[PDB]
Amino acid sequence: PVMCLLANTTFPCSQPPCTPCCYEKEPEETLRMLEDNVMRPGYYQLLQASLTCSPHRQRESTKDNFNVYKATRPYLAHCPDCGEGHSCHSPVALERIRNEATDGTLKIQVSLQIGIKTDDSHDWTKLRYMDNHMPADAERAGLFVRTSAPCTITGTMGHFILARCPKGETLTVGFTDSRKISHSCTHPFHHDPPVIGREKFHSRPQHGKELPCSTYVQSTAATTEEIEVHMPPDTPDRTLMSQQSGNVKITVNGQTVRYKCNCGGSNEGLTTTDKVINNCKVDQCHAAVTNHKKWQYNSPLVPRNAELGDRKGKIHIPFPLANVTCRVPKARNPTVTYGKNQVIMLLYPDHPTLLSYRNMGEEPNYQEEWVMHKKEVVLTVPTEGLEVTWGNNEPYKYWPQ
Amino acid sequence: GGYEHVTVIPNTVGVPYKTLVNRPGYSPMVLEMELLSVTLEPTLSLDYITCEYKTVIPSPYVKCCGTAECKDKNLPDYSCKVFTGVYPFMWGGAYCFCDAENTQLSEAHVEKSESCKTEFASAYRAHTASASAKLRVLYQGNNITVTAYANGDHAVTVKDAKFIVGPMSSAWTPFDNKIVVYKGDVYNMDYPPFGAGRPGQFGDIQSRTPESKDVYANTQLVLQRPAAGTVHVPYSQAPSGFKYWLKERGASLQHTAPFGCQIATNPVRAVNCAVGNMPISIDIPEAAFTRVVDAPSLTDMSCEVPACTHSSDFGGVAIIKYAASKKGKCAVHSMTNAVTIREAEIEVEGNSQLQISFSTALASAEFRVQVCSTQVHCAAECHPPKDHIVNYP
Ligand SMILES: *[C@@H]1O[C@H](CO)[C@@H](O[C@@H]2O[C@H](CO)[C@@H](O)[C@H](O)[C@H]2NC(C)=O)[C@H](O)[C@H]1NC(C)=O
Ligand SMILES: *[C@@H]1O[C@H](CO)[C@@H](O[C@H]2O[C@H](CO)[C@@H](O)[C@H](O)[C@H]2NC(C)=O)[C@H](O)[C@H]1NC(C)=O
Ligand SMILES: *[C@@H]1O[C@H](CO)[C@@H](O)[C@H](O)[C@H]1NC(C)=O
Repeated sequence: PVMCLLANTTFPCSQPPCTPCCYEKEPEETLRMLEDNVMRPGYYQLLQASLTCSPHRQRESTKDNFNVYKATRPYLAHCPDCGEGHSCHSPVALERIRNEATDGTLKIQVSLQIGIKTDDSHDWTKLRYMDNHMPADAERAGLFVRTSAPCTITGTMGHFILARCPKGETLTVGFTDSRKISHSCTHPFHHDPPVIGREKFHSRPQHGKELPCSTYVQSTAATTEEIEVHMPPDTPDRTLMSQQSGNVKITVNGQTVRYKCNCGGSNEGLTTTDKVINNCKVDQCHAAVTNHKKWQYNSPLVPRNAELGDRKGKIHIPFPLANVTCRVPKARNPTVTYGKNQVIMLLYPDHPTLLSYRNMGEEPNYQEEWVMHKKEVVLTVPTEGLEVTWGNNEPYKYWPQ
Repeated sequence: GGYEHVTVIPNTVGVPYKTLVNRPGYSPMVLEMELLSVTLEPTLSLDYITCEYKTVIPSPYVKCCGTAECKDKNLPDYSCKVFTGVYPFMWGGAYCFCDAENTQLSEAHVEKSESCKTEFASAYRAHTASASAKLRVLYQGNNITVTAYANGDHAVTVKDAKFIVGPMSSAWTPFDNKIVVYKGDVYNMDYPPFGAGRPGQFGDIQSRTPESKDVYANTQLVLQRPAAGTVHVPYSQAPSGFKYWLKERGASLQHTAPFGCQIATNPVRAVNCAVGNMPISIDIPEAAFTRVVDAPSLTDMSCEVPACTHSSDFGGVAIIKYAASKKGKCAVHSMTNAVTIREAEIEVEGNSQLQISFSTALASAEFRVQVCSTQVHCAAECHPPKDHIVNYP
């Protein structure tokens, strides 16, 4: 039995008392409960049950409809280059670029959410981004990734993009909104992935030498890797305040607004209803909409919520890094001629091919060179023997007669 | 009550060696021995593992109209700084009500990256390797495989024949006291001890075990003042030491090791290091032998060499005529060390002839062939081969 905590009580993680539709009923309370169990071993059992909605007023069961995106949201964050070198509050802000995959695949994290609509429904042809105060829908086709030239996007899900990029010094992620306006974010990133094996090739072969390599799996499933999430900070909005003749009028519009004025009387407060600040000017006041019903990635580009302390949750992420196999081509066997304690090879590489050799005695004297084009190599074969490795081929061994 | 045959072969894999077993009063026996593999497996003691680090940076604490306070947190490379006079902006305007007296608390720490389970290098303390050998023996017309420790103590019995392999003439190993393992590659490296790793170098992050919760970190992490009206956590840090080592490691032991060593992992071992010789002890059982009287007697022997080429392989052909007393199996062996015969045993019957394959380096090869208990002289004029270089030992 795995146990979770709620205020002064303990309960089974998979069975919170709020069920069914914990989040739909009380969004703030559900997220607060999840944050209180972040360190508990049964946190993911609680996350699954709390973010699943199978209501009573329904014929069928939707007990497998766990959707983490009902609690999370796309956001606006700092980007140093939104185009032409100018910084902006970007709806496609770059968070982190991961390049641990030896196959060259890049795992990119952005402020928007791909494959999710504003109503939380999953749709691969759609994308959701933060448009001013409210999230909006955009096309997946308009999404692009580029370094020095365009990238091949291999997978997209939520805040994550998988891409195969050519050599570059910057990384750009962009999209086209509903109003046909292009939005992009550029970060300095040195991309020049190392060679898998001993041959620098362009296209992936169907057959070849099986070599160990790592990749970010194209599986949409989120089971191993994770990110930290928390409630967003107060969202500043000047449009909430208006000048009522010669005073300040704060219109909430069915929202929870935190206000503060540089005037006397009831100048501050967390209001759910409309408030008026008499003998005050609109410039002397600060107004912001609170977000206690939603979760957001623990972004260093967004400020922390001042009200709550170190309160945080965690969510599983798609495309984890995994050990796989990479197929590499084997360079064609060279034309070999012999001489007294000497081997002559006529190398004809189709791409950069690594040539290495060593003596099979006490003094190996290891030597290596990357063969770019047609080159004749003269090698001395000692009495002990000579071992020659030409690209991804198995080592050739030579001995004198 | 068998017979112990003791011989010494060079520690070279893929070379068949012929040994003549001569038990007094018993017909000679020819045994073919070939080393299939020689494994040197060192005892490993894991010091730590290293991988790419992760700089954990949460949302900065922007205290509007107040002063934030940094506290000492027991986390690897924990960095905390409170910046005064900040006025950050969000899309809809200023985040703080106050013009002055706003502070930003920037905090960061280092931990293992999500990649550490998949992409990692292990630091091992390698000591006193146990030598093992796989030997193919052509015994009684059949190939038998003997796997034994080459210490001269481990007795392995196959078909009643007791085998004692070693001790190795050379105690040489391609592995140093300290080694580093990355996937299928092994490196001789005097790696920094745990808690001594340098920034941007191998060991900038150190984890005793891959499951370890607490890690050592020395990445030179320094937090910087954020840009005017900008919410972000700028910092300076030395790049991943593991990522740097991956490109700076050079060629692994499989490519650099002397004596043609092959290097394998899971477990870490040196395979087919052609160094020194290997003594072999075979306690051949009583039943395997045939008495001289019970074996055919050969007379009127003559040898003719119609074709010979002096090379590393069996380039010589010899036709030996004989007069056998009875039908039976006879052992074939060269009495001259400069010539070696491919055949170990042939069937004889009366006034007939046998064909053997021989290898020699001599242009004028004069050698004696012992078929059963009778010797025959072979005169051979061997010619040079087409190639000065060959692809077999
Ligand atoms: C947790 O605290 C609650 C509320 O203070 C306790 O429940 C109340 O207890 C009083 C006094 O016994 C009752 O009169 C109320 O009717 C209770 N309310 C509810 C909603 O249960 C509760 O006992 C505490 N939980 C534990 C496990 O000790
Ligand atoms: C015992 O083992 C040896 C070595 O594998 C066998 O020898 C030969 O086997 C094949 C015969 O055509 C060839 O493909 C090999 O090149 C050859 N090797 C050598 C070193 O001569 C031999 O046949 C085996 N004998 C039995 C009885 O199984
Ligand atoms: C990944 O590595 C593990 C050993 O840690 C092994 O069990 C597994 O089969 C590997 N998977 C692939 C696809 O190579």
